[PDB]
Amino acid sequence: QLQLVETGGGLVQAGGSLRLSCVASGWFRQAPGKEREFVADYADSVKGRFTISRNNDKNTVYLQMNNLIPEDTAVYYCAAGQGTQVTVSS
Amino acid sequence: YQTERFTKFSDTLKEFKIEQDPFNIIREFRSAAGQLALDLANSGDESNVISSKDWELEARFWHLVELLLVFRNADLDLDDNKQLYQIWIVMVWLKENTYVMERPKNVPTSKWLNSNVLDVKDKEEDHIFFKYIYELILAGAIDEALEEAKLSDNISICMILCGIQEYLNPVIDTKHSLWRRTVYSLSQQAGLDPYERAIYSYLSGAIPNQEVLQYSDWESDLHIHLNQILQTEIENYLLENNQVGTDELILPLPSHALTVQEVLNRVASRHPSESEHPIRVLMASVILDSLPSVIHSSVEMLLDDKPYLLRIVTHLAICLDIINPGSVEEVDKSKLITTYISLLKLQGLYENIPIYATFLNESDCLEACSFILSSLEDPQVRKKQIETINFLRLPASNILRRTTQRVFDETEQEYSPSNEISISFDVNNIDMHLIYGVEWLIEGKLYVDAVHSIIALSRRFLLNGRVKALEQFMERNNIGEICKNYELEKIADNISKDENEDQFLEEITQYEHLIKGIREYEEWQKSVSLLSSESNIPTLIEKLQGFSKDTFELIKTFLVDLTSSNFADSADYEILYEIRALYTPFLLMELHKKLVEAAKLLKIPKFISEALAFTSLVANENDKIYLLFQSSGKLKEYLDLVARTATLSN
Amino acid sequence: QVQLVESGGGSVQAGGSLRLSCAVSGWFRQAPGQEREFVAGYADSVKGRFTISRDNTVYLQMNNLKPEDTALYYCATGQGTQVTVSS
Amino acid sequence: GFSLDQESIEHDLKLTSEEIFHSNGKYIPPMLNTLGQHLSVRKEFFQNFLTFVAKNFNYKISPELKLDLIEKFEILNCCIKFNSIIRQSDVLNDIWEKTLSNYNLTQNEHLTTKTVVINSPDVFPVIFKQFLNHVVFVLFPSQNQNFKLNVTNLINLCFYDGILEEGEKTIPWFINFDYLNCINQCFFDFTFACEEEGSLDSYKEGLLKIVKILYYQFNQFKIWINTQPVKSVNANDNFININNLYDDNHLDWNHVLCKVNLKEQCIQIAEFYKDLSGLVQTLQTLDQNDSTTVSLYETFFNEFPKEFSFTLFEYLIKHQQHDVLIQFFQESAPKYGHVAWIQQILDGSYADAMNTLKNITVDDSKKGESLSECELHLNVAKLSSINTLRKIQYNLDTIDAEKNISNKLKKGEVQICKRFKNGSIREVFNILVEELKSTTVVNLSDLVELYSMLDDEESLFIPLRLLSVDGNLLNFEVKKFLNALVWRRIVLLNASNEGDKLLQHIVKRVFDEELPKNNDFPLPSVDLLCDKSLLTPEYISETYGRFPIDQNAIREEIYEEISQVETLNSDNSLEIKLHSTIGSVAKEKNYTINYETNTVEY
Repeated sequence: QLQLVETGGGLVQAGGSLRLSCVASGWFRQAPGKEREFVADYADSVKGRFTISRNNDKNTVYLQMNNLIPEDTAVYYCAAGQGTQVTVSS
Repeated sequence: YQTERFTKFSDTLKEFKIEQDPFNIIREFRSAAGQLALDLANSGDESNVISSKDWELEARFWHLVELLLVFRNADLDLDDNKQLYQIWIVMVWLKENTYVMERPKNVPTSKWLNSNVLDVKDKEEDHIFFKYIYELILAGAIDEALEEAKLSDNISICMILCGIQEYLNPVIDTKHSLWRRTVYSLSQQAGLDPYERAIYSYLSGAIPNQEVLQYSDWESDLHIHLNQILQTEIENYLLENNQVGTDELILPLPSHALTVQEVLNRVASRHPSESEHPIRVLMASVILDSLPSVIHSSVEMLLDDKPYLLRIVTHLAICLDIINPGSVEEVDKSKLITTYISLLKLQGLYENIPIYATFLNESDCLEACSFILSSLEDPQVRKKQIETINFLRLPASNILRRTTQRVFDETEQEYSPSNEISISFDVNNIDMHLIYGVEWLIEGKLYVDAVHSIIALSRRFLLNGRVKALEQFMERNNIGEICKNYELEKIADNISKDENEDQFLEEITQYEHLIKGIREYEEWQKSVSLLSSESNIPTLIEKLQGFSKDTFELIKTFLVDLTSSNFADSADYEILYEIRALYTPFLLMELHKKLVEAAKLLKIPKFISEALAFTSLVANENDKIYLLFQSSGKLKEYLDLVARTATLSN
Repeated sequence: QVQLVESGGGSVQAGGSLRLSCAVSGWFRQAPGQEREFVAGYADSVKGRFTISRDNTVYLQMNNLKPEDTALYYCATGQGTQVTVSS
Repeated sequence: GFSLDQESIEHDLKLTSEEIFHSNGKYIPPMLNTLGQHLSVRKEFFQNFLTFVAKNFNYKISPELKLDLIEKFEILNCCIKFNSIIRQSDVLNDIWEKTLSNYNLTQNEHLTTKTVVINSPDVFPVIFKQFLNHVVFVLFPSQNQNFKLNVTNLINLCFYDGILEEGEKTIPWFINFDYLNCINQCFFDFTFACEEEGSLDSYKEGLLKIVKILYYQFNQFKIWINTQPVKSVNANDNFININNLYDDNHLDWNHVLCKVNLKEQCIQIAEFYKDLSGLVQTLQTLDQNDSTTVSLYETFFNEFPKEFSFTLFEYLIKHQQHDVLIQFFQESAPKYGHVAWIQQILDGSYADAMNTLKNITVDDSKKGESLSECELHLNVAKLSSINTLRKIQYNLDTIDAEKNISNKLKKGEVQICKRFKNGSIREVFNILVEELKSTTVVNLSDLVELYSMLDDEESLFIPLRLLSVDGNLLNFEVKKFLNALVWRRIVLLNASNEGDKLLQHIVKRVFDEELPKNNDFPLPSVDLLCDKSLLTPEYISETYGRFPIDQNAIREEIYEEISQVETLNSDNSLEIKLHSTIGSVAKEKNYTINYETNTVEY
């Protein structure tokens, strides 16, 4: 029963920032209706705006999202997660 | 939702069509098979895993196929070896999506608690932590193996993690030629657990003992040939480069890498009861692109079947024809467009648009567009859903024409009994569906090709009950379109406008006149003994029945004869001569039918007699009522029906 | 460069059994005079008596052999192996 | 010889028996009263002896002559018993006897009536007939119950003379005359009781009639068998004369009265009488033609029973289509008349074709209700598909003409032919109004005569169209006389309507409808119109034979109608007045004058 605790999601405005922290108790996205697509290698729709980082030798993943738009409002899941909602209002 | 697997697939396809960015047709395939295997494992009965195991494997294959189609196509002109890159695409799906046992519970605090001083259960607790670490490293868990190696006081395994981290810094570069020959010699030394003995050979590209492979699954079994080719292709190119030197070399390595087919000849031979499963052997055909070679081979041994395979092979071609134009075989394409529309019978109500994305030639020609004329019967839901998918004009003129001409050959047996009765219940139950395809095609310009279908069934009535009278009621259920066909007819140019507009207007007058006589004859027969003793209302109603009939006869005789005599289109005249000759005798008996029921009142005797006696007398000036007896055979019938008035009127 | 090596052919009595092995190295049948026909899917004349199996290897267990099966058998993905059944 | 000597001894016994049947020497006449009963019982007993002794003993017609001589004395004896009942009635009998008295004294002197019954009292039937003739003013004069209560006794007295014929084993002119003159008065009985009927009261005299019908039946059905036997035996028809006159007239009148009596009867009584008495098969059948019911129970059994009824076949001609084809129309009967349209018989039937040809040829004489034949001539033409062209022309012309004529007539669109005034010579106006009012123009026989009536020029114009279309029937003389009368009416109207404007529409209507090409229409002329060479008494009596007016009046009317024009045509102006007109009209039209025969060409 290895777990994946994700936190940091929330509701921001168009142009705001967020910081998703993922601690593996032991980054893909899914929009409302579409299929799970990979976000972070970087997706073509988030290259230059999202930054990924990892602690060397540890099982932790941080995603800093700057310049958020209404096309990034979805549920983010972790993979190596239950899901964390990240909405951006227009 | 979950039950309708096909419906979910259709929705993904529809979204792509609306957009018409091309790699999204297969990515949606990962959201269907996943939620299915999740809906049988999140909550419910545990025995549903016998069917959820089929969904737990159909979703990992769609992940492996998404990296192979984007590498051989999306070659952007950004800032060498194109066949060696397939090994990396095989390692991503072989490492991320693998089985991993969780961390062991009840880990001992200190070491050797039961204490050759250790019991038999001590080397097992040491091998238990040895197998928990020997598995995480094979799946790419460095981030986890690095912490796992430090956590269990398992420092004996950390010396190779950086050696791999040093081998990972050399792989990103794309000396260590001597370090590859020491671990292989370390695999020949005695004194090692079975799990650690297989870990030293897997990283270098060697084959360990068969006792460690017995446990190994035939699916995993494929990583043996994958790591050997990498250890040999780098030593070959590494050898070619010779960036270590001859001295740096110690032992000769099998630098002769084989192909995929020589490796597949051994993975399906070690554990064939599961390595040749129908959902795992599809990855070799993606490297060969032979679509109809795995499904058309299960239709010959009918003496001794899998719906998940037909939905993927057919969905592949709509993408294969799109990924590379004509990548799917043209014979296989039309064979996949036909096998899909036929197998989609239980779900054919919603997929009446997804089959148009790969129209190709089965849709431009009258091939895949004639099957819809077999289900469109009564429900108005499927008739309106086909209006989308950007299909109209000639396709609407080829589905409506294939709907009325394909049932005309089945009524050929309805023209043989020219002098007997027949079974007309099927015609009175299937031709009703033969008028909804034209009534739904509300096109004022495509009205000439369908307005003659009813008149083409007047001769199938023959004697006894007539089918045109019931057909006249189907047209009354959708009249008013005559106003839409008369206004739209003055939009397109026509040369023979003096004969095409006169036949449609005359047929509507005779049919409406026919539908009126049928309802007038149904109200007098349903009268029977109406009004009871108060026949005063009948004394005026029967008077109206006897006037409306004596007028209807002289009027129906003038509508059929209004076709004049000599006309070029005499084929339309030889067919209407019998229907006019068949509506004559039924009228004289209705007045005489007031001598069986209205004979209790001596009032229809002196009236209905002379009214029907002269009905043949004046039927001798307009060319002797033509010869309606010559077109039906009813001559002595008129001679006896009227002759009976000589024993009642006197 | 590739093909098939086959082994296991021979001469048996009517009703006996043989085991054709075929591997790539390093089913069809032809009677004398007639044209080559596919054996194993399975032909109608061998269904229930011949069993095909595969681990690029293919084995054909021929049980209840009859004189009509006397032919040269060839592997395909071979040079031919004679299988003769005497009445 | 021996049978003649025995017959002589029997005749002497018969004379003494006649005296003994009316008076007997041994008995004391003074004792009691007139022993007519004993005088009769004596001869009655002696009759049993005569029968038992003369067992067989038949020679030629001597036994039949003796059996006939028996009824000369046995029948009279049953009258005095009525007298006894009449002696119970007294006042009637005394008034009767006294009347009889005067009768004899006026008829044969002999001291009025003395009830000695000398010479067998044969005059008893003559007295009975005189009394029956006087009862039509004496009792018809008296109430039905009175005369009804009276006639019952005479009925019961007469009905006692048939039980002796079945007792003598019954197997000459005297036998035919023994009871035949009484038929001259028997017919005065039933009516006298039946005319009163239930005396205008049925709910109480139904039984009074049911108790009396027996006497009428027994009189009629028995007296009727004597005629045909006497007639076949006597063969008087030759002489015939007063015997036949009485006989045959009485026979017809009795057939009329026996059938109504058969109708007014109790259930199956006439049916039994029809079977019992083989006579008046038609009157029997009239009672039997489903008078009671159409029930298949009794009717099929009565029907099937006829068997040898050839006569029944004539029954079907009363007023169907039963009797198992009944050999078609009773072997197609004889002259069908209207039954001929029925003789279609679900077949083309050549006779049925001749039948409508017979319907036109039967419109020739005393016909009616042509709308049948009119629709049935068209119908028979349809059934068929020389005579065909003639039939088509007859159908078309007669039908269209009768229709237009009845319409215009009943319509009265054209008010009147002005010239006629107060002339007997022509009641054709009233005859034609009557014809048009009913019976499909009363079959419309005088199609010729119809056109003669002219009231508006438009109504008069058509005639020559029928004349040039279907005028292949009458003689040339008849057709020319028609055309001449027409032209004469035209001239009399055109000289009056200033300008002679009547011909200017007809000369155009005859050429715009193309009548000369399909009709060799003879050209009218002064000589053609003033042509009295076709005026003969035979043609007059043939054409105007319906109206029973003197032919002299019609001849005078026709001579005046001809001479008016013969005098008005001064210098023969009419000639030019026609020639110029017709020739100016038929000029631009494909028409030329054929002065060789006074016709029109092209």
